[PDB]
Amino acid sequence: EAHTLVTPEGNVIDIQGASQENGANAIIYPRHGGENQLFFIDKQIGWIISVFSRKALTVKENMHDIVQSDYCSLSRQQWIFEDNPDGTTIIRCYENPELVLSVTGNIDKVCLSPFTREAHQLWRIE
Amino acid sequence: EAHTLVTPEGNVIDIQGASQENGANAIIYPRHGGENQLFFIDKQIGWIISVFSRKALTVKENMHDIVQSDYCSLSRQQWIFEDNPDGTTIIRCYENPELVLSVTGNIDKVCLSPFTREAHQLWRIE
Repeated sequence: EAHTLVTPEGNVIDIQGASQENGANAIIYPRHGGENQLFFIDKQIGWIISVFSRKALTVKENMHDIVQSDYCSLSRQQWIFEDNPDGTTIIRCYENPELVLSVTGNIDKVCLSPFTREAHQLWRIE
Repeated sequence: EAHTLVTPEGNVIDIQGASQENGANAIIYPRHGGENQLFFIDKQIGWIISVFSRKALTVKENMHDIVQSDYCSLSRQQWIFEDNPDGTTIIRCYENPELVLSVTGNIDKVCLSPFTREAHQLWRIE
């Protein structure tokens, strides 16, 4: 079933432009419930797949930028989900689990950053 | 969400040995309901993924043998589902849609075969 990934402010991860193309950015955007803000999650595989494009959230080779791309079982496309008692989830890069799904300074783009329990590193998966 | 793929004789596609490894064979086996006889199907992307191993049904480069393997967005890992009025389904290889999921001579193993509407090319997805 499809999930939305929600920041503390109530905005959500969003595939920019509702693109179906490889390399499209994962951004932060106001909630509208469209399929480019919905994701399938498989904890056994570790993947996070855009419902609209069927492409996987992918860490680029620089280990910071996040895009969607065709899934090819890369460690940079696999995630470890660490649940917290308050219902949030830390989403850790399988290749380097110190690095977790985070947001940029503007809080408008998803990126990878070292875990400091910063507020926007604690995602709500609904 | 999990499906069984059933032959006319009532047997099912089965990942041999309940293996979790790349290269394990897709065989025909009597139904026992275990997870190595269950598959996720995403018609949008086209894959068929073993519930137990989370690996994708894959046509080998020889365009005949069917194994499970890590999904890599290969056309040999994508399928076209053609439904018939009788409730059966022809499962066509995206890379070469004349070739369809079929059974070997002694009803032993899954393979690809040119579509002729032979009885074992008509699957019941349950």
